[PDB]
Amino acid sequence: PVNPCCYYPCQHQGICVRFGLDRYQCDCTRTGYSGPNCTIPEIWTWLRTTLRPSPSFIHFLLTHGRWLWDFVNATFIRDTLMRLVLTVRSNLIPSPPTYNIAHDYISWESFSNVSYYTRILPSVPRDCPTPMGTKGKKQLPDAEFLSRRFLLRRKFIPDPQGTNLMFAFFAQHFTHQFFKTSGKMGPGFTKALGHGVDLGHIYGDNLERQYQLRLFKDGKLKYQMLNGEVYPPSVEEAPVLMHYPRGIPPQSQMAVGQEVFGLLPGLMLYATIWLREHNRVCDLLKAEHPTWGDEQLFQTARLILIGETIKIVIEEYVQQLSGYFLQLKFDPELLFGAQFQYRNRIAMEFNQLYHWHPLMPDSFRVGPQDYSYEQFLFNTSMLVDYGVEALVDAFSRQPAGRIGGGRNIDHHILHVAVDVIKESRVLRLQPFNEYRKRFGMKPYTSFQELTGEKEMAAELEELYGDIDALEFYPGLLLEKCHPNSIFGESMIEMGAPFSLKGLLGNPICSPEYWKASTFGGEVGFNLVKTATLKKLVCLNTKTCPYVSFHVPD
Amino acid sequence: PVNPCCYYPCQHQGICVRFGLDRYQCDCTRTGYSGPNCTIPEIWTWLRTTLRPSPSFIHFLLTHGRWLWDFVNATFIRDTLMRLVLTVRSNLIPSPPTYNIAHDYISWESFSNVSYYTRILPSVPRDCPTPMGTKGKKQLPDAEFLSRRFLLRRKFIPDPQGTNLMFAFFAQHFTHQFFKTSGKMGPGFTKALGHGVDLGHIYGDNLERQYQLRLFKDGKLKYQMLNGEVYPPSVEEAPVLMHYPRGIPPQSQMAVGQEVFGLLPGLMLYATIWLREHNRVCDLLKAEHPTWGDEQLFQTARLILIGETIKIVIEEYVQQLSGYFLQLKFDPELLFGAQFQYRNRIAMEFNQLYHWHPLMPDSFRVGPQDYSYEQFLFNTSMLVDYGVEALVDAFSRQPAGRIGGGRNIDHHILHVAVDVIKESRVLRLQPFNEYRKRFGMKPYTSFQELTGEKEMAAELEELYGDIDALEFYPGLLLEKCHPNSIFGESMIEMGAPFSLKGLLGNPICSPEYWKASTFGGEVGFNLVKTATLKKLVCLNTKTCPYVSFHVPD
Ligand SMILES: *[C@@H]1O[C@H](CO)[C@@H](O[C@@H]2O[C@H](CO)[C@@H](O[C@@H]3O[C@H](CO[C@@H]4O[C@H](CO)[C@@H](O)[C@H](O[C@H]5O[C@H](CO)[C@@H](O)[C@H](O)[C@@H]5O)[C@@H]4O)[C@@H](O)[C@H](O)[C@@H]3O)[C@H](O)[C@H]2NC(C)=O)[C@H](O)[C@H]1NC(C)=O
Ligand SMILES: *[C@@H]1O[C@H](CO)[C@@H](O[C@@H]2O[C@H](CO)[C@@H](O[C@@H]3O[C@H](CO[C@@H]4O[C@H](CO)[C@@H](O)[C@H](O[C@H]5O[C@H](CO)[C@@H](O)[C@H](O)[C@@H]5O)[C@@H]4O)[C@@H](O)[C@H](O)[C@@H]3O)[C@H](O)[C@H]2NC(C)=O)[C@H](O)[C@H]1NC(C)=O
Ligand code: COH
Ligand code: COH
Ligand SMILES: *[C@@H]1O[C@H](CO)[C@@H](O[C@@H]2O[C@H](CO)[C@@H](O)[C@H](O)[C@H]2NC(C)=O)[C@H](O)[C@H]1NC(C)=O
Ligand SMILES: *[C@@H]1O[C@H](CO)[C@@H](O[C@@H]2O[C@H](CO)[C@@H](O)[C@H](O)[C@H]2NC(C)=O)[C@H](O)[C@H]1NC(C)=O
Ligand SMILES: *[C@@H]1O[C@H](CO)[C@@H](O[C@H]2O[C@H](CO)[C@@H](O)[C@H](O)[C@H]2NC(C)=O)[C@H](O)[C@H]1NC(C)=O
Ligand SMILES: *[C@@H]1O[C@H](CO)[C@@H](O[C@H]2O[C@H](CO)[C@@H](O)[C@H](O)[C@H]2NC(C)=O)[C@H](O)[C@H]1NC(C)=O
Ligand SMILES: CCCCC/C=C\C/C=C\CCCCCCCC(=O)O
Ligand SMILES: CCCCC/C=C\C/C=C\CCCCCCCC(=O)O
Ligand SMILES: CCCCCCCCO[C@@H]1O[C@H](CO)[C@@H](O)[C@H](O)[C@H]1O
Ligand SMILES: CCCCCCCCO[C@@H]1O[C@H](CO)[C@@H](O)[C@H](O)[C@H]1O
Ligand SMILES: CCCCCCCCO[C@@H]1O[C@H](CO)[C@@H](O)[C@H](O)[C@H]1O
Ligand SMILES: CCCCCCCCO[C@@H]1O[C@H](CO)[C@@H](O)[C@H](O)[C@H]1O
Ligand SMILES: OC[C@H]1O[C@@H](O)[C@H](O)[C@@H](O)[C@@H]1O
Ligand SMILES: OC[C@H]1O[C@@H](O)[C@H](O)[C@@H](O)[C@@H]1O
Repeated sequence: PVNPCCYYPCQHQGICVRFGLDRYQCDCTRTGYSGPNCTIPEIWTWLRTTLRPSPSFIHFLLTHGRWLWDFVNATFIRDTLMRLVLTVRSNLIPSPPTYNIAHDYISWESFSNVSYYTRILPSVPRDCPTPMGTKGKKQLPDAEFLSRRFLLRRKFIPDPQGTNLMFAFFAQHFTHQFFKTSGKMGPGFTKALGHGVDLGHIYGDNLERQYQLRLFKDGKLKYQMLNGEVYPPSVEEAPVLMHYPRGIPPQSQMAVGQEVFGLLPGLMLYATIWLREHNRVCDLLKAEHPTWGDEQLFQTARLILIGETIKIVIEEYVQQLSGYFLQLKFDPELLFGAQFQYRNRIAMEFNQLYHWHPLMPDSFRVGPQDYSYEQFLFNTSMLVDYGVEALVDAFSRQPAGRIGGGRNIDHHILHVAVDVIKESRVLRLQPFNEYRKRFGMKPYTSFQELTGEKEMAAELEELYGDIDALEFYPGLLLEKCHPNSIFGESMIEMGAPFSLKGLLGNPICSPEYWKASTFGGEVGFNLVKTATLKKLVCLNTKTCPYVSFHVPD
Repeated sequence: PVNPCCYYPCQHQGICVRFGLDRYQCDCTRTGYSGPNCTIPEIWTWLRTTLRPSPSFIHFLLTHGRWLWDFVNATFIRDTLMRLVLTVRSNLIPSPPTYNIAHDYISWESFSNVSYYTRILPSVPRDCPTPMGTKGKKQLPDAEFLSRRFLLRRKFIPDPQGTNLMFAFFAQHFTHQFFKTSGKMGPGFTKALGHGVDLGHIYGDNLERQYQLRLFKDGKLKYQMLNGEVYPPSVEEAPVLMHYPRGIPPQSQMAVGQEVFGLLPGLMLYATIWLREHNRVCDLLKAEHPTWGDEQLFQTARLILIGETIKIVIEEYVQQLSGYFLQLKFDPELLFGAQFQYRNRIAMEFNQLYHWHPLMPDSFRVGPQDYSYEQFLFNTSMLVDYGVEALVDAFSRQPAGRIGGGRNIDHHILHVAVDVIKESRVLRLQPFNEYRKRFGMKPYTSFQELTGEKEMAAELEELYGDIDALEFYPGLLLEKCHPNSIFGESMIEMGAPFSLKGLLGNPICSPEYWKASTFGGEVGFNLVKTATLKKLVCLNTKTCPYVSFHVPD
């Protein structure tokens, strides 16, 4: 007897539950609807859903009124929107968290075992007809094929939005503090507990590793002068795990906090920048608090980075991405009047979704030189040869690639893409259209509609046989982008919620923590309140190069 | 130069912070006050603090209007108060949590290292003149002396409030799921992570131990028929740690979830009762969901106990304790309109405070027999010899001891008391009066005032030299009780906040979780909504004995 929940009869976030041998029931509790499948709108929901404009429309206003916006920007109407932006977006992420790779239901285990990534939608029942549930073919497209055929870059397509490489890496770096899938435990698990912006990719993810990195003096971190400039320490001083290739594990084999940060200069660059910051903070703190110990100078300075980070990530990172005229803003107080849980738990869908590998170029331009992946990957001196000033200047100038539209992932890393598709299936993530709903959108009625064109569209149907069958990662990357956008609708509408629920759900953002005493002094609080990419750099370098999340000119 | 924060210059929860070599500053942020030490009430605080009646007064109304209360009880005015009761009481507990045994400031470490118990007030600076800070003698009273002289029971003083032993144990049992100080790590640390009502004293506190206890079939737990009645399994089947004395580790050496539950029949009794429940729940669930696996039948049934527990603990446990005419009530929805964090973290002060050892009798009456501690402690067959029905009936009839008033802890366990006093000092908990403030009360101006009498009072002063110097545990137990109360003012006013913040801050209490689907079915939800002590027993026994949290007649 077919598992009814295989059809996903419940609507609007109604919980599907098997009763007896062949029946089911939806728990439409607090879903705003009632009825067998949560299909009958309560008096207000009805009002709500009739007056609610399309997401497509909002993205429009947000990206057009270049006069009305400068006005809105200069007035309170700004925080109003920001506050609105937040609350509404974050309301879509269950918290306390729901299910994981092991439980398609609420459980104490799911709640407390920080190891499991968490999922938004349950998984595709292990007993459903098709791999996606009801519709599709008894076999999903060969992921190796799908990759090359639709995600493989032909000619490099740059981000119309002007994004650069200085951004591309910051992105990669930044995301690796919460995305750390444990190979040992397998997909659906993570080493990066904490699940947020704890910078456990600087201070490592365990107390020891931290201690191995901590110079237990002046709250500072270990480091080593090369060329007269500051850099991270090598394992010989910072005796901690890494993944540098078997070759020269002594010198140039720097310790950082994120195991894999030796594998690319980009990551290491930032690693250096932050470390040089932390210690910089300590120098400031210690002058304000001579009577202070080490443990303090450390923890306090930490929080000052968990702040600075959350600030730049919002008023600069997401700003660029958005393409909004509305000037996003980070002010924890905007939620002090709302019902918000200051707690996060990274999800698998969020993980998948953030696989923006196509941002990567073809080669890497550094002034006149032009390193190829071979010269770049695992290189180990570019950083010290060239220098932060110079390297940053070089990334802040080379365009990054459009993330959506399809076919723009360089071939070298195209393997990642395939794995995600393979992993997803292991994870048993519901179909693209299913996630469209859960994130307040309408399911696409055809590939022709999904993709703005007709070619891929037609061929994809030939493959999945039914648009519903379509999968998560592929749909996201193969969806048509908003005009001149770095990517399409589904990315923003599924990303921002995960993205903000996580940014603001950081304890330091709570009323309890958001005090100038938590950053010991007013000086600390300001560093947080006035952080900038331009300052995260030029305040830790000899000279001030060009740095931004977008190309100049 | 004396560490200024040694005087506790900041008021109303203002954070004290050292600046330079000899100065300090208070962070009166969101404290309702402003000024050098948070001593100048904002316009409303002033209104608030002038119109706010004394706690002594409230306890009065709550304990007198036996007509107006039956009326309030029969109307909505009930939930209004309940909601009021909650929110206000819970607002006094910082969340996300603040400090721990290692940090007297906010830190990422403090936030995430679930191992550290957390503290409400920072600790007494390791560089202050007196052990308590400013006032007192360079040496605290000899804890062994203090014990015998003021906490040692002379003549057994029963709880005027009518409390019985059926309650005394439930209490002990129940509290040991969140109070588990790790001897290895020392004071200020805990094995019981989760920090709440997760029943990790039934299902143990680690996945393995759980699995060793789990009968991986029908979601049920292992057990063994003795006399035809159900009991927990012995290590031989449930190969898990315990602490039964080196003697007969095979039979009668039952596994439970809480290492130390073999050490007293009382604890084991309850252990049996709950287990017999869980499996009982499973039987109900499995009939409603034949198509269900084991992992589910398990987790679901669990939550149904995390519910039932939180229900009884509130509408019966705290009810008895309170002595209120207001009929306390458990309905998670009452907070769905408030700003509440569904997260808890047990504190050291809460731990200390809950050391209600004087509830314990002199001997233990069981029908005509009358076991003494020697026959009772570590006994190992009383339970199976006598039986749940009978044993419960026997506890529900023997009075428990008044908790406050001083001098009423039986001699056998009087050692615990001394340790707490010794531990506290290791912990460096601020003075009694200091905690009085933090919990919205006025500091006592004399021992004569603390204690309703004159004898102890006079002698205690001779000891501490200054009422301020007075300590936490002693003050709590030596404070005069409200007339006919089981204990005094400070206990309720410091306990309820910790107690409720914890009860309601349970994830299952959130809007997200509080659905009938989380307890799979309506049947589950009702078991939670209608749990009773009388039912936790008589629905898992052959006959229905006398059971209540208070003596009959
Ligand atoms: C978060 O959640 C993950 C799980 O999803 C946790 O990691 C996993 O943890 C489990 C259990 O700790 C582990 O178990 C695997 O299952 C094997 C099966 O074990 C056998 O079958 C039962 C189960 O107990 C027993 O009856 C068997 O008999 C044994 O009984 C004796 C009693 O002392 C044993 O001493 C003797 O060995 C005997 O055989 C037997 O145990 C288990 O044996 C095997 O070790 C295996 O590991 C998973 O492998 C863990 N790993 C993962 C990623 O799944 C993780 O710990 C959780 N995080 C936290 C912090 O809680
Ligand atoms: C919650 O918080 C508690 C701490 O409050 C955690 O438990 C404690 O964890 C610490 C660190 O893991 C542990 O450390 C103790 O300190 C000893 C000092 O170590 C030496 O001094 C420094 C510190 O790293 C090093 O420079 C020394 O040199 C070493 O460097 C080599 C590098 O590989 C080493 O291999 C070699 O040994 C060399 O000596 C040296 O390490 C430490 O050595 C000792 O082991 C000791 O344990 C505490 O003891 C832990 N226990 C407690 C209760 O305090 C707990 O883990 C946290 N919980 C979680 C989950 O995070
Ligand atoms: C938007 C962020 C971002 C960027 C710019 C990026 C850029 C690059 C890059 C360019 C120099 C290379 C060679 C790689 C190479 C890899 N990446 Co990423 N990755 C990124 C986010 C991720 C994530 C997320 C994972 C999955 C594992 C995890 O961390 O949980 C990942 C995994 C991988 C893996 C392991 C297998 C797999 O999961 O498919 C390889 C190899 N990569 N990555
Ligand atoms: C109100 C609950 C309660 C009760 C009724 C109770 C009843 C009894 C009892 C009567 C039969 C005996 C013989 C003991 C004996 C002990 N108890 Co308690 N204890 C209780 C709550 C605690 C707590 C809390 C601790 C501290 C350790 C922990 O669990 O964190 C404790 C600790 C102890 C210790 C270890 C040393 C110490 O911390 O002082 C002994 C021995 N006991 N206890
Ligand atoms: C790693 O990067 C360095 C640059 O820091 C590479 O060396 C440069 O190579 C180019 C041509 O490939 C020369 O024209 C530059 O003069 C070199 N820089 C210097 C002074 O060394 C190096 O080849 C890279 N190694 C790898 C792994 O390919
Ligand atoms: C443990 O408890 C049992 C009761 O279950 C004790 O045995 C009883 O002892 C009394 C007198 O002490 C006798 O009058 C009862 O008849 C006994 N019950 C039976 C039938 O065994 C036993 O003595 C206790 N053991 C310890 C540790 O003292
Ligand atoms: C609720 O969801 C079910 C599940 O798809 C809907 O479908 C069932 O009933 C339909 C009405 O005739 C049939 O077309 C389907 O065969 C049948 N399928 C299943 C899985 O039971 C049901 O109609 C929905 N009800 C509402 C209110 O739309
Ligand atoms: C704020 O707290 C300090 C700390 O006790 C108060 O005391 C300081 O100033 C007093 C005023 O003369 C002196 O009596 C104390 O010697 C001095 N002690 C310290 C620790 O500095 C201070 O007066 C308080 N201010 C207010 C507004 O009451
Ligand atoms: C969990 C830590 C933070 C993780 C997220 C960080 C960056 C996320 C990347 C992209 C987010 C969505 C992109 C579009 C933003 C739209 C903003 C809005 O319209 O609201
Ligand atoms: C953390 C899990 C729950 C821990 C607490 C359980 C029981 C606590 C014991 C006593 C609490 C305070 C006693 C007085 C109650 C007054 C109620 C009120 O006036 O508000
Ligand atoms: C026009 C923008 C007004 C201020 C922000 C309103 C909320 C924006 O945020 C998001 O907008 C999406 C539409 O694109 C909706 O689908 C989301 O539910 C909503 O949270
Ligand atoms: C500010 C102008 C646009 C506002 C309308 C955004 C659409 C409302 O957003 C909806 O809010 C519900 C909250 O009850 C969520 O449960 C829904 O999933 C979400 O789509
Ligand atoms: C008279 C009771 C009215 C309904 C409950 C009001 C809040 C009760 O709760 C508590 O009462 C104490 C007084 O004893 C106060 O000190 C606490 O701050 C308050 O939270
Ligand atoms: C319902 C009748 C009694 C209500 C008055 C209770 C006294 C108010 O309670 C106060 O509330 C503050 C919230 O801003 C807390 O910070 C204080 O610590 C607390 O004592
Ligand atoms: O994208 C769909 C369209 O929705 C409409 O509401 C807007 O006016 C258009 O600007 C937008 O392109
Ligand atoms: O306890 C102090 C006293 O406070 C007064 O407000 C009440 O009317 C008394 O009943 C109470 O005993």
